[PDB]
Amino acid sequence: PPERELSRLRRLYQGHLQEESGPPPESMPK
Amino acid sequence: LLSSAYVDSHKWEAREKEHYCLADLASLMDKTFERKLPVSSLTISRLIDNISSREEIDHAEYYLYKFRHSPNCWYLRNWTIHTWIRQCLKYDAQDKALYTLVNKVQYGIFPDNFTFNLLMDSFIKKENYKDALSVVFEVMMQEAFEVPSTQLLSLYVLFHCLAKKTDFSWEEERNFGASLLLPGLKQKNSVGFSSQLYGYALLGKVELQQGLRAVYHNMPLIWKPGYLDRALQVMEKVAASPEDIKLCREALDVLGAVLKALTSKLVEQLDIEETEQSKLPQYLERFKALHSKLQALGKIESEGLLSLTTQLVKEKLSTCEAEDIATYEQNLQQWHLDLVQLIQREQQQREQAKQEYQA
Amino acid sequence: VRPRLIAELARRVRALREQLNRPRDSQLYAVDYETLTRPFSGRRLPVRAWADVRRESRLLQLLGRLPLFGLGRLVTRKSWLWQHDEPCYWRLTRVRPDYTAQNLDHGKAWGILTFKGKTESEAREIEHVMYHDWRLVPKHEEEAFTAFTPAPEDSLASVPYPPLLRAMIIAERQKNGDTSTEEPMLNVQRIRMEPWDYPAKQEDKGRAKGT
Amino acid sequence: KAYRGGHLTIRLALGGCTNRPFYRIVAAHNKCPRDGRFVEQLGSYDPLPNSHGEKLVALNLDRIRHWIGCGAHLSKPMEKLLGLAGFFPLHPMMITNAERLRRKRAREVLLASQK
Repeated sequence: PPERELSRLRRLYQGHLQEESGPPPESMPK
Repeated sequence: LLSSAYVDSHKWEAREKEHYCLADLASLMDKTFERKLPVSSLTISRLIDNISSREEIDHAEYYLYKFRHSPNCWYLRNWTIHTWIRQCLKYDAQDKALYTLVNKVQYGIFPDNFTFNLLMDSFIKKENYKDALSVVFEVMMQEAFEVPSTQLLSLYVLFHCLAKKTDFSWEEERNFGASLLLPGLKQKNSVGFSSQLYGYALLGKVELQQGLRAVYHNMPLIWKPGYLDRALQVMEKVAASPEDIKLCREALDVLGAVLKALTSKLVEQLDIEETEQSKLPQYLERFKALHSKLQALGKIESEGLLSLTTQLVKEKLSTCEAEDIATYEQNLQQWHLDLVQLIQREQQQREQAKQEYQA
Repeated sequence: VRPRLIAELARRVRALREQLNRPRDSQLYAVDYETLTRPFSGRRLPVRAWADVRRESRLLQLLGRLPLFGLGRLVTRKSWLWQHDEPCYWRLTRVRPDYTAQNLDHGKAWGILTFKGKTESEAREIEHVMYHDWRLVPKHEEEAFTAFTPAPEDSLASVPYPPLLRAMIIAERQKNGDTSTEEPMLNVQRIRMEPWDYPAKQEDKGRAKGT
Repeated sequence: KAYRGGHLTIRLALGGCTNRPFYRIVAAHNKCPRDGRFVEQLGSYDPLPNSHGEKLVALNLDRIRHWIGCGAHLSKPMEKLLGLAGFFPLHPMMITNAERLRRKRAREVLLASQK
């Protein structure tokens, strides 16, 4: 997502956030 | 500050009035309320028209309160509000008019600009500048700066009060800043721009010290940060403005003092946007640069704000008053027409009811 | 069939007593700000609302301080301001205040909606009037607040069919003799995806029953 | 029987025995019991791998299309089954759960490497 939308969500959910997740692995890790 | 012609109550005194005893109308409305039925706007109009004493002011205040808390609260007419203020002025009851205006939610008193001017000028003639300031703040809360006479009177009162004020509570800063910004935006002269600058400086101080919610909450102000930037933009606008426009040295000194003092709960702003507390140093640098630029361009006025506003008032208030008096006469005529239509409707309904009852 | 008349009598009496003992908005939508519960029913508000309930204003908390209850003025919502960058607001056309309220801070409202810069044709009832989420647009800011340049809203007109359904469509085509090679496509231009926070129909919404 | 409101929905009714589940894909009123009255049986689903290592799903696609075209809803497991069959798009949560499992397995692999 764009950084602006991530910041909008971070404002919407102040104090109730988890660590941001990046892109997932391209394949299933073996 | 207003002429006797503007304040003259003769033409309102000459309005066609149908006479009643206030006690009778009061008892009729008491019965209506006891039966949990709606009261007509004509009935409250008749009660307010028939105040003949200072104690009838006390009774009419109670019945205005009762009407506001009734199903037909919306239908309280403009002529009724005007008559209420006129009666309060007539029977030496300005405190009651001010009380109802302050608690407008409880009483439904929303005056037009003519009526605001009447109340404010009564307070000004009696040199009761505290109550005049209260009336100005009520005008600000109602956003009723659409008439030049009100703008000029409010600016005069505000600068008069600020000329002798040292201790500022943040609520007082907020009220003063809003009340100077709103009429300052409608006046395209040196006084208007200086008022814009001064009000933006005050609101920016309030924002930086207390937060933006303290500024916009329950105020006729926007929820966007950057009031100090808007003050700097006013300075920039004056720089590129014609020759006649200038900025008072006092407004610039106030902005400089605010910046010098500033440079020495839910989060409403996105974390990617820069805060104002971090842009303070750049605001200070911009202020110094623009101040030098204006001083070079000769766009700084050495006259005080109160004197300049007095001079502008003396120049413009006469023509503003002429326009206002013309509109007031038009309003009185339209009100007379509407009132006679209401009376005719009531009479027709009553006669038809009698015709039905005769069967 | 032996008649059951007590049932009809009770139904009619209950209907009359419900229509005559209607709870008013000042009673239904009052809130205790210390505990954040509805005194009428005792139920607590959801956690995600708590902060707003203590910071924001109800719509008629704003409209009761205006002449004519603010007809023709523009009102927006805090949630809209946070969520959307395009202007979202109501232009008020009719207001029915709850006169029983001590401060006339409860009631109903009608208006014309502009959501994300798109104005509707007709005026309808406003929902969530009792929410603590409302802000009043200043008159001197309206021109700046209302300004909106409609961006080009070019979205997908068609999408592929799901794999098995596409395979079945092609197989049926080849069975019926058609040998054309154009891919089957689902047209999605007539399916407009409405944002979940778009104002709903308040006229179709129910009301809390007295108790 | 007249239910207050309600609608038809295509869902999974559970039969079989203890520790041996089996599902019938049925179109039924949402207010009806899980294993109770239904309008039509639209298929079956055996979640236990058979001797060939297969989970057998039967879908009456013609009747499923008919009932969807008559206003029937779908339960989330049925939507996921139809996505797996290729009849529907993959449900968003299959994708999201796959991504979550990928991340979890990546964390486990990183733990092994760190050790």
